[PDB]
Amino acid sequence: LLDKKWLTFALAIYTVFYLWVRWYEGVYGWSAGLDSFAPEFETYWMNFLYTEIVLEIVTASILWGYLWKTRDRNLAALTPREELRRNFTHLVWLVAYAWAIYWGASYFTEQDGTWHQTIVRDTDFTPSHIIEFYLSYPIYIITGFAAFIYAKTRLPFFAKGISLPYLVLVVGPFMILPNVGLNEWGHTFWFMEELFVAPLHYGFVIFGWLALAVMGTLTQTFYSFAQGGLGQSLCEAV
Amino acid sequence: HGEKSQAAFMRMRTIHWYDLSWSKEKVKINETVEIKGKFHVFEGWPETVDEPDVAFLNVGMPGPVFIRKESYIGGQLVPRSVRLEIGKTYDFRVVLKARRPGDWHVHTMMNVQGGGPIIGPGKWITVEGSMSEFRNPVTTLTGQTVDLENYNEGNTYFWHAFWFAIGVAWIGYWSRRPIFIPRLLMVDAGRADELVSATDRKVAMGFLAATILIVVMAMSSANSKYPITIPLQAGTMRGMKPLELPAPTVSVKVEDATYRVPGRAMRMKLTITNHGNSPIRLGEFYTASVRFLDSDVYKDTTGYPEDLLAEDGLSVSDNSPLAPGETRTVDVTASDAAWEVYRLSDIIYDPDSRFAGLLFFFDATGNRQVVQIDAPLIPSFM
Amino acid sequence: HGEKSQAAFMRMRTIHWYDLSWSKEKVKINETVEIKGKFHVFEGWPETVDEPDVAFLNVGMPGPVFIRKESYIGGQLVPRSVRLEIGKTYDFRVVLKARRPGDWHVHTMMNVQGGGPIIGPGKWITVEGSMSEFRNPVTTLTGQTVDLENYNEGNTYFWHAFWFAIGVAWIGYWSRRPIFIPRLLMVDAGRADELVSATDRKVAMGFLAATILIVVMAMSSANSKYPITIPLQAGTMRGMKPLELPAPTVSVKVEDATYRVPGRAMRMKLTITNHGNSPIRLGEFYTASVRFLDSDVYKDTTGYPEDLLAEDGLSVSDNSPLAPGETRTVDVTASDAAWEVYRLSDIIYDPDSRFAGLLFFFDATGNRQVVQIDAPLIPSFM
Repeated sequence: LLDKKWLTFALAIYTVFYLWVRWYEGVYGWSAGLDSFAPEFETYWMNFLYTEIVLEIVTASILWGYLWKTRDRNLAALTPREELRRNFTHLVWLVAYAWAIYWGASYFTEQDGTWHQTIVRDTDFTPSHIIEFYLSYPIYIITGFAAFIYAKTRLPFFAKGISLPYLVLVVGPFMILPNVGLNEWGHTFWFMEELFVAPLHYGFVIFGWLALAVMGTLTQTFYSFAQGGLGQSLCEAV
Repeated sequence: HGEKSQAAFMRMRTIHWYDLSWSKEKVKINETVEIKGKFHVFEGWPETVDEPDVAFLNVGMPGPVFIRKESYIGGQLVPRSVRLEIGKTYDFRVVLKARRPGDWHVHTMMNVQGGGPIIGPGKWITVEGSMSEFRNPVTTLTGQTVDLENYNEGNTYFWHAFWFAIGVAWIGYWSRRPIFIPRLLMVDAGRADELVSATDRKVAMGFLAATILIVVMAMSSANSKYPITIPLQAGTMRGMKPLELPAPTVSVKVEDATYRVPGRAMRMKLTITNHGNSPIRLGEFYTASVRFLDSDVYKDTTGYPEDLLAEDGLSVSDNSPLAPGETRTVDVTASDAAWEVYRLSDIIYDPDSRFAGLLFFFDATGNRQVVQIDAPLIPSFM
Repeated sequence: HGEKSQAAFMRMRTIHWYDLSWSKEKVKINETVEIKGKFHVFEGWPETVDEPDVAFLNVGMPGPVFIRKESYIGGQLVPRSVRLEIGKTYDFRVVLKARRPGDWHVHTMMNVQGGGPIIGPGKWITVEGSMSEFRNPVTTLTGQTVDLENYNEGNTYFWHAFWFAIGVAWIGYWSRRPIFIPRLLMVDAGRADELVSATDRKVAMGFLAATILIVVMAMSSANSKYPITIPLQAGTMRGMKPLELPAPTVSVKVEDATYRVPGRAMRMKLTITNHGNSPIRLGEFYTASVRFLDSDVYKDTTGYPEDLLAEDGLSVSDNSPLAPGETRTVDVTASDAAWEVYRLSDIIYDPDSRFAGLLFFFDATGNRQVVQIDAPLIPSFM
């Protein structure tokens, strides 16, 4: 009844997973992860890559696949009682997104930042690259989409047309593929050194600012709460 | 670590490191290890690399597993960037204090301005002990002696916490009240402005005045303690003293130089011609940190990294003494797994198939002549 | 004026001016005053200053209180920019004609390309007379001799007035009528186009044709008188003849060099070592236009600016003759109010605490050796 600790899943699922990761690199950062031309890299680190990409395509196909088919067809008439329960679960999806972004855009990002300072890169595939770009980012993008779709398929208001701020919020993440990938790409001609002030990194900054579309998304979410028959009891009682 | 993946010809024709030496192979926390040697900036410096107008003498390690206590190019201490001059040879000396227990592959590298860390040979050095043992003491011109490991740590923390707390305090004050869906709607139908009132705007300026106040108080309080302070010292050191080398007595001419496709060896046809007056033999070809020796002629004692030293890697078609006045053409082959391991073989992907090295010649009584060669290096597949 | 506020180390390590001389201290309108001297571009030129690839030999005064009749670096007249070469020493000669009565502090300065006017010492020179006396005659390759003070003045004026008047004439023609609030409203409700008609659009093209006409008439009329004309001559002069200096016979080594915080003096510990063959003594340290002398050893006669000459500013711990072959370490102190007045003391705010000067040594029969020193200069507060 109402909004459960199905939420506690959402918070701990990343926390545990990513804390296992931080341990995992923590021990193989040094050991295998230093010299990429050693065969212990092609097993502890490269295989890790292929594993995750595959797992991501799959879970993405399953996760989006699931929700799009369990899209509520008879949305036209379902109670305000559930138009709340659902609105709340949607908010859990957003907490999961925001948490997922934290890890990607703050944690593993500025971590890679430190890593560059301490070893000259042997590949575009350092440990922290395997984790920052090809694990961390796909995850928060998948979470992103999930939420979007949940809202579109589960709640009226959001079922009517496309939310521009919500589209920007989930597509910005996805556009950071080359944006953050041009980091090392762009910086190679004029200056190969990974200077974060270089124009090559400006795409990451622009796509990072698309996270501010969360403000427009939350405004629309709270308007979906008010349309669903809420915000009138205690609001008027105030 | 980090060479290998970088362009093989960049590595051949950028900086040549030789007469490298390391005072110890195993060292206790807080102990010193001293790296010495020489480096030559190659006359045919690559276009893609800004000339070293502003270069920096760095150290190639996994972070501060050692701290650099001192560094010297020529006689001079080099904490800044420095202007090195193409063609010239210099002697450097890095002095490292050990800080983190472990096995470190320490390199000596150049921070070569516009594009490139120019990484020298790396040698494995082992630190034994506890990081908790490490001290980094420094005495100021101000009287006090401090430990750089922890100096000013608590201060940093305080001021960040304090300000952080105040940030929280501010959002905290507003968040005693409900935050979103009521305040949103109030703004909507009808006016807001019931949302904020007196008991609010007094606190607003409370904060505002309190903040400016604490900043200025704090600042001129920080000025009261610590009244003697300088700006960050910076700026490229010019006038680096280069090494005065005697004109070499041997001259060599590189006619064709080839490498086998899937291979581990580079052949070159040299005309060595011995001016000056003592029968000379060829003892080493140094190329990209990789050193190839004729052990019939020369033997490393400096403990040069084992993966880069090819003990009898270098074979000369005729390495008998070359008499003074005499001049001969000889076929030379530098061969060793290191050629594939450090990817000099990856020259086949480079846009400029030209190599560059140092040859070392030795006379009868064992004093040496260094000539430098460079030439196009051509693949052979069939 | 304008040094003093500029970075103390820039001023120390950029251009050294010495053997300065000024032919007169007081001068009548239309009279000449000639500045001579030498300057060395410091080998350790600062990074923040584009090398003098394109520099200009200027004069430091309040406008054309003098006009520069001639300027010479090496033998050559230098009206353009010129390429000076780091490390080299040159002799210059500026020749000034007086134009405005008064007291002028004239400096000799370098226009040093990418960031910086490099201002030399300034000397006070007095002009007596009337500006109405000044002439600046010049004879053309065209026959005529003109006065640059007023040449082409009336012409300039005419053409500006004429065109200006026509601009007025045009607004004038339209402003016989009412300008705003009726014309605005007419456009508004209903159409405009009653506002402009025939008697108007004839004048419009009257003006338009008249203008093109007068321009082209005027131009090929200006081409008829003045048929011989060149383009602005411009472009950096290369190949500046530097001065051929004999290798110095003394060599010095700067071990530590310090200055007191609130102070007026810089100490340095030099190892002077006298190669060449006559007992030598130290007579001057020149630093940033400021000249410090041991008057037991040397006396300025050139009338060097009084605020920059420290008559016995320089004291050597032992300034007895240094015998040939002998070599000694000595403590030297350059001391004078000028150190605080010209703000060399403002080195404490600079990001590069390194100084640079010229030392001048004199043998028994009074012929001199110039060595240049530079080194880090370190503060002491306690």
